[PDB]
Amino acid sequence: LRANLLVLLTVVAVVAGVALGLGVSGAGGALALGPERLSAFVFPGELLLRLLRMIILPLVVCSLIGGAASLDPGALGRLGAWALLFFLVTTLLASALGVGLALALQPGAASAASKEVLDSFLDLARNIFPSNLVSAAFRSYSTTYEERRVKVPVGQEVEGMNILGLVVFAIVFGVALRKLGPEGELLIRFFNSFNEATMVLVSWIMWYAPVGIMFLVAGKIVEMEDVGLLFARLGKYILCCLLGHAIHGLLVLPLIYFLFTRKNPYRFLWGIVTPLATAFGTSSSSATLPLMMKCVEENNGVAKHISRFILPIGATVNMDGAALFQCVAAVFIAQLSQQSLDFVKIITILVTATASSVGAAGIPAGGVLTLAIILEAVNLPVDHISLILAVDWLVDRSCTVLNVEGDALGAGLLQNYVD
Ligand SMILES: NC(=O)CC[C@H](N)C(=O)O
Ligand code: NA
Ligand code: NA
Ligand code: NA
Repeated sequence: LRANLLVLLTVVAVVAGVALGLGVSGAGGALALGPERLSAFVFPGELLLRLLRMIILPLVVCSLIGGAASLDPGALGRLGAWALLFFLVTTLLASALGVGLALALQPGAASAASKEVLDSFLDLARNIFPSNLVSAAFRSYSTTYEERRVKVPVGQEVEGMNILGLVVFAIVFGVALRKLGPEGELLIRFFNSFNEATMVLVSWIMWYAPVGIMFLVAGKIVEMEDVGLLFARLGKYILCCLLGHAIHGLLVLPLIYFLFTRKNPYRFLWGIVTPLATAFGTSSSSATLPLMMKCVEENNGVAKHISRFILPIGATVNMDGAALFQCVAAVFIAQLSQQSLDFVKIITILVTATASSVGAAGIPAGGVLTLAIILEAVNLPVDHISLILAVDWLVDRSCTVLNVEGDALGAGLLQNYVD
């Protein structure tokens, strides 16, 4: 089977990427290569990110317009409501698991060591309703601060695709096409044909993923040297985050899939091995979304309309890894500052992490910007975030795997709901 060969190549790519990275790091390291050779060494991994990011805009817009126009607005609303409930519950479970493991293992035992909450949510609302569709294709609204000793929040569009705004518009535009009737049928055919043509490009970029993944993980563990020192002071915090992702991604999420759909959940996860490893390599849910939608449609039996609707929405809203990581970091920082957390402080940590996970941009290093929001809500020192940045390169990659895995299993869950 061609799917099995792709999975075998992807598995070898991750193994070879780790082996190549340690070998390069061990033998000469980044210093021996130098900037002239380091840029070329990681370039094949960068090429995969560029190819994946180039097709996000045509895939997200056309799939959601076609997906929303292929269902009755009442049926689409029910499917969306069920998807949001699954996203909220799983994010809550990830948040609860992260706090529970952090309280149990206590990573902050040996204490050997931004944007406001309102402005963050106002930026989310501004990004949900973009002021320009063309600008939203490569820019997002962000809020900065100016001294006028009172901080005045001034806003302007920064580089970075506004996927959430494009997701919202495409769904609304798709509903408008459905309500148009016969006159909007031509546009439904156009976006479906455009979506199908883009999927042909995905199948070609799909075969380059093992080559890109190998050089993407090899370059990361080469440029991030002194790993042993990192695993010596934050080894327990990394364990809490990675074990929480493993427990939620291999025990909790598969069990939820098994309970509703009485099918093997790890057979579903085997079909999406390539996007999961791509998510690990790229550390972005947006770039691996093209491959996830490719595997979910063909490798698994998920319907075309379900996959093309739930996955683009989940790639921006459903982030189980971000919520678990933020909850562990919030408790870890609290333990470092010797702050005791009672039931009320735990509850607001769960709620704030769930809300902040929805606002996370789904981009590399994009989950630590919302970590400060949780800290101020629960009143913990923010200076300890610098520790999180040291190991974020590894934790974020684990988050991305969990961020997209819930989206795929959610598509499988909602597949049986329609059936
Ligand atoms: N830590 C996080 O989950 C941030 C988002 C993550 N990089 C993703 O794209 O899924
Ligand atoms: Na979730
Ligand atoms: Na996601
Ligand atoms: Na998000």
